[PDB]
Amino acid sequence: KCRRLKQESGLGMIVIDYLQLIQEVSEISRSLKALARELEVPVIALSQLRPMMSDIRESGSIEQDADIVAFLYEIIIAKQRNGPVGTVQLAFIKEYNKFVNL
Amino acid sequence: EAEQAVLGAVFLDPAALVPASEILIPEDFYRAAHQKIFHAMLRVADRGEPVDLVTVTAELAASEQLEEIGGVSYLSELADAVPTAANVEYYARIVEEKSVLRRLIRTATSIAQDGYTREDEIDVLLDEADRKIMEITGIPTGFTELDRMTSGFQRSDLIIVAARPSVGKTAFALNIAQNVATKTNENVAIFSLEMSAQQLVMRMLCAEGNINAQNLRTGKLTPEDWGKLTMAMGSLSNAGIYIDDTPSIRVSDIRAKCRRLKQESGLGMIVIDYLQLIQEVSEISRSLKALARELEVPVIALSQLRPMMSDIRESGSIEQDADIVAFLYEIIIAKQRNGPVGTVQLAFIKEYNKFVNL
Amino acid sequence: EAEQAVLGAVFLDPAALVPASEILIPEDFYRAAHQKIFHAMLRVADRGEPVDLVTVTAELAASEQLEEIGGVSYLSELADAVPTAANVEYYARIVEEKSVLRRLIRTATSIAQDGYTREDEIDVLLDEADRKIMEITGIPTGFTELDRMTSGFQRSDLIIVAARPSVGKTAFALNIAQNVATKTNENVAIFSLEMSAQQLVMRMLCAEGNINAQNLRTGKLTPEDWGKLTMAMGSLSNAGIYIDDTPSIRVSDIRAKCRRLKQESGLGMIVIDYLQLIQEVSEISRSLKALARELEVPVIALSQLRPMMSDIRESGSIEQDADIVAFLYEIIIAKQRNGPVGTVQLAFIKEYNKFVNL
Amino acid sequence: EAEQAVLGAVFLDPAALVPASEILIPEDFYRAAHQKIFHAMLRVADRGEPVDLVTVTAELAASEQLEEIGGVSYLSELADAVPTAANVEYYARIVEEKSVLRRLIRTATSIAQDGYTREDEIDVLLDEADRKIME
Amino acid sequence: LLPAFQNAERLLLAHMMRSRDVALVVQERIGGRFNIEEHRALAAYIYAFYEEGHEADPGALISRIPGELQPLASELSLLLIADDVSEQELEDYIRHVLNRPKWLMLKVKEQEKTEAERRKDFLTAARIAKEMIEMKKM
Repeated sequence: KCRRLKQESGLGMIVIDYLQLIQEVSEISRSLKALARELEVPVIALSQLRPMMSDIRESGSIEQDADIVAFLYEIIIAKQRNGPVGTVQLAFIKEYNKFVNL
Repeated sequence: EAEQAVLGAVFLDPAALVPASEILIPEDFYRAAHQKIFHAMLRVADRGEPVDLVTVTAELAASEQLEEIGGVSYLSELADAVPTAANVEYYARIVEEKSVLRRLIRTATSIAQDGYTREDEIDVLLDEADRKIMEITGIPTGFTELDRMTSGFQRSDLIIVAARPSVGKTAFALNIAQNVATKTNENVAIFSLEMSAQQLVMRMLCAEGNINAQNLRTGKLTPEDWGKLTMAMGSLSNAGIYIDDTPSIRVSDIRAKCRRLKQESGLGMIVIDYLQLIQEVSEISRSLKALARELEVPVIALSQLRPMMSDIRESGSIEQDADIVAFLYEIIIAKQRNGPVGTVQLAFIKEYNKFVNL
Repeated sequence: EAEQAVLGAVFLDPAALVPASEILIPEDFYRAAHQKIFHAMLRVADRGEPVDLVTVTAELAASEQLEEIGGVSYLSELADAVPTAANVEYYARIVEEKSVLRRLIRTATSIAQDGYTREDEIDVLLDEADRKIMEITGIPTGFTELDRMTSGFQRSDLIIVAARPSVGKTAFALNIAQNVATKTNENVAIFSLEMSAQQLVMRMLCAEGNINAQNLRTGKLTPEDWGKLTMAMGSLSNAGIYIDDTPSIRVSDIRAKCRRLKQESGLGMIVIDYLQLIQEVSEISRSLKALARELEVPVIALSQLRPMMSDIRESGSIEQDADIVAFLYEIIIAKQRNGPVGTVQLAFIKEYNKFVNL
Repeated sequence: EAEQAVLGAVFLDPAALVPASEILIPEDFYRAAHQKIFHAMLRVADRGEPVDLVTVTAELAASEQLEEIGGVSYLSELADAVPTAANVEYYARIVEEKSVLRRLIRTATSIAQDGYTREDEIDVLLDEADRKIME
Repeated sequence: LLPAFQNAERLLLAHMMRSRDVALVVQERIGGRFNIEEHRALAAYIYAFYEEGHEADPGALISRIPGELQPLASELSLLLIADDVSEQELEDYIRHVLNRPKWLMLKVKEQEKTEAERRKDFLTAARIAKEMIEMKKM
């Protein structure tokens, strides 16, 4: 579905709602990386598990396919290959359901 | 065919005879003509004098089975037919095996044949049934006294360094790679199957400018850390390190990438990150040895398992292919062909992630 | 004919069935007909009910082989023919014998037939060829108060020494082997499946000349160490130790090698390094006991697992084959057939790697 | 043709086997006879021992396909026929490719064949058609 | 299936016919000196060719080339080759061709071994044979 859209309109992002709910997961992680690569577009997989690495890792690879692993807690960018690793902090409204700058 | 090979190889080396005779007596040979030759071959060795085409054709003639074999024609046939005598032993083993098989069959058939003619016995029949059936050079390492036992690291040798998880096997290989790159003028190739390419770099940036408690990881540094990385970055900048972190790669690809780098820039070391993780292992070990020999470059394969030999052996060959097998514990060089076997002791810092001299 | 006698005599006594069944199973009978009968005969006995003409004819009928034998006519033929039931047992022995002969032939013919179809194996063929065909006293220990409870180590006993990893079971068996070699005049055979044959040697060189902190491993020695190895080497240079570090070997090869050594030089002890590592274990235990029995030599089989009996027992028999079961913890002789059972206490050096008296 | 070259060059070098087996498994060879040889070839290398005319003819005979190939005659033909062992790898690449093409053909033919017998599936048909074409 | 040297002779032609840069190297090293008549005459035709300053391609060669050479020189230009002969490839082929007269040789002393054997001069035939092993080792 993402492939067809690219050629007809454009495409810049794929935001998949949660991976643990797609239909072993290490074989899906592998495919989503290849999907990002083939389409030259950032794929944003959402995942379900403090937090830290071994919370998701113990449930299907992912760790070595995803080149950037974000955590919501604070936005913890615990792994990225562009460069830095640390905590970015965001505010959250609720009533409006927004995440906002600081 | 295997039989002809042994005989033929003797007329060639003929120090081929020594291992041939360790393994075979004449009777192991199915053909009599071969029995007669191999016996005469030995009968000559028992002086004397030595053993060559002429001298054997002579002994055969003297005990008059020369034409009872082939002529000299068949002796020349054996000779002129076999290309190589680096097998023999062999060859020897093959014939030895098939001899044993004949001996099984004979003593087994003799039991059945004997099953109808006694009867009578049962107990002699059954007992004489078990009774019958039971019959510095080199490439400097950086580390002073490692160099001495080894003299390098040298070209065409596969070096396998094994250690249990988190003893420092990677951190040890890295420091070799690094010393070779920064101190000599010789390109090193690193395949880091496990850890990412850039997570590897810091681990050898740290190892240099003696950087890190402060820490590179946890964001901010001191004016001492900064003014340090700069020189460390600078000194490692001109080094000859090439890193490949490709997830998990087949041998043919390690070999292909290394082959291309040799002709374009130089090469002096291949340091593959862990074997057990490349993609049975006995077939890989073989291929790494051959890789080292082709490229006239020492290949450093890291491996995962006290320690001692049978810790890795029980998981894929390696033992007979690797010509130097190091253990991290103390660096135990448990096998090497250059010469010595023993323990060289290194210090290890941690904070800086360095292995250092003593 | 003897087959008909047994069957017959059962119809007669018919307490005749009991000795018949102690010596025969249905399969021992050559004719199927009798197999069927003898089985039915037993199957009626497993109530029941008892066993006689009508009651068997009725079991045969039930499982519908009545007419597949004779009729009742053949059962009666058997019944009326037999003049007495004081033989049976017999008769039984005759049929049992001729049964064994058919099995002999079968398993022997299966070997020849198997000789051509493998080739390929030789070693599997030669092993499943024995397997198929098979179907103070003493010697002093060196250690004063181990000798007393045991009086040896004596000839035809299998001694199993068990202990958790790194308690010292190897270092214990090695000192036994050493004392027996250096102090008596009796050849010892060691199989060191795990550790190499030369990493074994310094472990008993250290054990003697009280050598090593300095250390043999870590290169250089003091004049006291040198002047020490020289006698340690010297003293151990005349001992009757034989080693075989062959990676991991099958029983038949321990047995074959030990056999050849007995006739050519002597032999007094077989010290196998660990059992769990030889190549179900109940079937090996069995073979080790027989080995000891055949060679009139104490076999010391080391084992891997507080301790007590059920720690090893749960993993392959052993218990009923070994006649003395030692534990290293304290040396706990938990089972022995010579006499006493209790705890002997030994000191352990470490630096020198010795077990010593007290 | 390329097939005979690889086999031949092994008998010749026979360090030729290392790169040939890095690129080919027995199944890459179209002719059975060659499959059997190359397998034997490897099965001998798995000790061992090394690999050459007699040692291989011996493995073939042991597992009884010696005369199921050529004889020793076809082994010797291959050995004597090959002039050099600096290609092999090759040769290997060619055989590897024609292997790839056959596998394409097969899995593709399998889809077409499968097109008439399901119908039924469409979606299993179209999914196990990428799954099959991606391998 | 064809013996080695012959395939080497063959393949060498296939290459020089296709690349006149190779043909220059073959000329200083091999005459020929090629071992088969057909291969000699062709070699001659190949060598000349470019000494006419001639560009290079078989479409030009196979058109040259008496006509009794053509059914052979045609089926060599179609053989099977990567265009690019490895450094050693050439040295391996050339070695075969060049040391062929040497094999064709030892069958001369071969006929002297068997003749000595027939007059029962056993130990002399052995010496000849032990000599052949030496030449064969080369």
